[PDB]
Amino acid sequence: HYGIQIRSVRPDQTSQTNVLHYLNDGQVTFRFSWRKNEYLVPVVMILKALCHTSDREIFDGIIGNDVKDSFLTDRLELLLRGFKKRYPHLQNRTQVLQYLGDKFRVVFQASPDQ
Amino acid sequence: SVVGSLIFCLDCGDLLENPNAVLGSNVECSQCKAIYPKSQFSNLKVVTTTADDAFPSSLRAKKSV
Amino acid sequence: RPSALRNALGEAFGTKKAKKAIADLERNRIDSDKLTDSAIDIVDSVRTASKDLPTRAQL
Ligand SMILES: [Zn+2]
Repeated sequence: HYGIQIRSVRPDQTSQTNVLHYLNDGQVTFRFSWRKNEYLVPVVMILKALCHTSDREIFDGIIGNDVKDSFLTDRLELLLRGFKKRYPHLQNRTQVLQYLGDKFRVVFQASPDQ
Repeated sequence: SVVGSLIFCLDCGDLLENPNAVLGSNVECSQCKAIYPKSQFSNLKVVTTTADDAFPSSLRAKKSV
Repeated sequence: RPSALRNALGEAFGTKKAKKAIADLERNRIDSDKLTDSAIDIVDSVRTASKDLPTRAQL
């Protein structure tokens, strides 16, 4: 049931719903709507798609100085090991972005060119 | 260094192969090719507890003096 | 492009994934050549029950 709902707006007062579900597995799922349809994206795909980085930056960004709390530490350990075990072939931003452009080509309707 | 059961490279900080799943004397990185540590690391271990929420009892309410 | 839609599907949902997988079990080829000639024989049984169409040109 644990979910971060957020309503991301643009400067023309349009918006877009973005939902973050906690899983019982170790991943965090992402809902976003598009043209009376939604999708589910693992969040570390989005994280390494924004910027090339290391996992230590993710550790320093989420939990910070709260390193004795081994609960969230083991959650993040689940997240990183499950991400780089489920698809270890993705090791920069460009591979993941072209993976996204292949997975999301025939619905945004820019397919014959871009 | 190692933080709990989490360790990364001292230069690139990438996630590494499990030292309790390797066969060699070192740990090879998933992106670079470096050797850290020499496998004589302080062993992978954590200390975890409960949260004083998941265990309900009237005996717990007796501790609310 | 239907296979590209299925590639977006298999990552996309769990209800539309199941719905279009049922549709793919529904999609599969409903005619083979031995079945074609057997259905030709069944259309000969439709000749037996040929309630004839109106001539739609002079009547
Ligand atoms: Zn490294």
